[PDB]
Amino acid sequence: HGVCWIYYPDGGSLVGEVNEDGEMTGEKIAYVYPDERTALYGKFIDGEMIEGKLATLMSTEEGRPHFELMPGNSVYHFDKSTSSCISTNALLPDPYESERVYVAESLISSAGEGLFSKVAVGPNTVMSFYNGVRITHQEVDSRDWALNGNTLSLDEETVIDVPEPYNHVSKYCASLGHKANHSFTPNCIFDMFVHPRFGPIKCIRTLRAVEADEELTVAYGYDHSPPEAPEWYQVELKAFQATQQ
Amino acid sequence: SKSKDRKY
Ligand SMILES: Nc1ncnc2c1ncn2[C@@H]1O[C@H](CSCC[C@H](N)C(=O)O)[C@@H](O)[C@H]1O
Repeated sequence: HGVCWIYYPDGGSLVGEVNEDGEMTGEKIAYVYPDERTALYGKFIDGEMIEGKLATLMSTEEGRPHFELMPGNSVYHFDKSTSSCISTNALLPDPYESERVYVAESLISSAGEGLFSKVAVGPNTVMSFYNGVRITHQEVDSRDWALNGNTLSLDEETVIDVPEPYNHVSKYCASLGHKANHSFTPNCIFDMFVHPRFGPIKCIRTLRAVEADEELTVAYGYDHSPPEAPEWYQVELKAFQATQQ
Repeated sequence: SKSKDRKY
């Protein structure tokens, strides 16, 4: 047998020998992150990760990936959030994200914490994942802005949220996308991402090269002509507007 | 929409 690779639009992939029905089912299946090097390798059923052990893709020979397992016992499984459960392992970090970003005090005035790059990367680089509980637009839109600091629209049916107390990294650090602050001149964008542990979510992707220890920012993209937005954003929107005559 | 990144 040969081997099949199935890529998502985001650059991640599933790879392995498929079974008789072309399904990613077996004991030597892997999800490979968009760096084409960090991998979760092990038991999958029809492409769902049952037990993925942290591995590094070392080479590919005739299309077949050759992995080395990382030391430790870092194991992961498909664990999609619900409306009330953000994660079965809130303190288990994503191994790809952990190498790319860290949380620290923001450089933006009075903005609390922010998300920073650990290393220099090029444009179009996935940096961080925005997982959270999955609730409805009705609930979010019909409640006060003070509850809506971390809400992210996923699609026409679902909003992802990281509600208190999970907005503190001491309580939740499985993903960190909710820590990226807003800018009207951002260095990153949100993009759809299909994650083997979190399921369909969004990620933070650079739109240009970024330096080590640079703060990562995204345009929150609130509706300016409904501005349906929190106060700090309205205050900052007028400034942005001033800057370009 | 009181959430980040909604498509209008
Ligand atoms: N450009 C900006 N100016 C001021 N506050 C900002 C900002 N971008 C983000 N924030 C703050 O960050 C929140 C969204 S979540 C971003 C992470 C947050 N700073 C934290 O420490 O957890 C907002 O409710 C607002 O408090």
